[PDB]
Amino acid sequence: EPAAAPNGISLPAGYKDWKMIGVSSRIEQNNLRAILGNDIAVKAAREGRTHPWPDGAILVKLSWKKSTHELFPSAEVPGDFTQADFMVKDAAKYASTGGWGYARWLGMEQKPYGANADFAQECMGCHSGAKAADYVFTHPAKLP
Amino acid sequence: EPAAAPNGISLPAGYKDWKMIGVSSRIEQNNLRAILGNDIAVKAAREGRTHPWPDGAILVKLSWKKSTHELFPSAEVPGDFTQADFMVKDAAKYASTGGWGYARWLGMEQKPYGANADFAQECMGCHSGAKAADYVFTHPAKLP
Ligand code: HEC
Ligand code: HEC
Repeated sequence: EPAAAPNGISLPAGYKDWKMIGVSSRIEQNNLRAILGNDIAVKAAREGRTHPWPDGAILVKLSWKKSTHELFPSAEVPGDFTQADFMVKDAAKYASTGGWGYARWLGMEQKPYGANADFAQECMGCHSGAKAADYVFTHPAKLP
Repeated sequence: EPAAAPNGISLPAGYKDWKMIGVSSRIEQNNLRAILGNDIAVKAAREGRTHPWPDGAILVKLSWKKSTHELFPSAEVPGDFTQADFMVKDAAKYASTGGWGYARWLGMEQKPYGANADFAQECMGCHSGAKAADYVFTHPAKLP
């Protein structure tokens, strides 16, 4: 498997098979993103158990560069895979970063992100803004 | 159970638990979309067996109106759920519409779309542009 993140978090195996929580696009990143979760995170998302999210929930955000469909040029679609971002809920273990273990792996090569074991402070620079929602921006997409 | 589509196709049960094939955004629709598939479709997508897609593959496209995150205005995120669009592969049964059974259900109330049993001719009006790719536009997103 890929190397662990600098804070010791291992890449969750088989995350590409996880169920969908939502999707997004960031104007400044020129990307498309999928937000998936493990079974605990998906149950929590669906039942609104996000105040706080329960221990063991793992969220993944997958990002691709925007590209356009040759046969349909107004369709913005995934190009190159850029990264997999994770948040692992463990209120006690990760109390210093809002109860979440942050980790990122870059590209198809799955290179662990971060200069040192303190790298998650970057993530917290933005995710602190979402403190009222237990540090999670994503609102689970509505489905029947 | 939601009413069947005008061509007799029943709403696939449990589609929200299906694995991710990709995501998209249509500039003219002001939306965000997820593309999921049943496990027949997902295996085909991952192995590149999409010439043609195997019988029994079901693709679903879920659409939400774009909305912006209150805490991060440049993050385009799902608002209202607009529709679930399906293609069910059955080369023999749906030979008249490219080997796919098309069907759409609207909104959280899951109202079947289509004026009459011939509604899928609309879908074909665009999807015929993709005939050389077995009537499917989506290129499965790349993941490691
Ligand atoms: C999305 C994210 C997710 C999904 C959970 C969530 O909080 O919605 C993960 C697992 C993750 N990020 Fe964070 N991120 C930001 C925003 C606004 C969103 C929601 C909109 C969207 O889908 O794009 C996020 C913002 C930021 C940010 C501000 C510039 C930074 C610096 C980060 N994110 C950093 C990180 C991480 C540090 C390595 C990390 C593991 C993240 N994000 C995980
Ligand atoms: C996406 C779609 C999917 C996913 C499979 C695929 O072909 O990619 C389904 C199940 C579906 N649609 Fe079709 N559709 C169009 C385009 C360009 C894309 C790819 C880009 C994206 O993700 O947005 C599609 C185009 C059109 C179109 C041209 C204006 C029409 C009229 C339709 N689509 C119509 C239908 C349906 C008729 C009711 C139907 C069941 C569809 N699409 C299913």
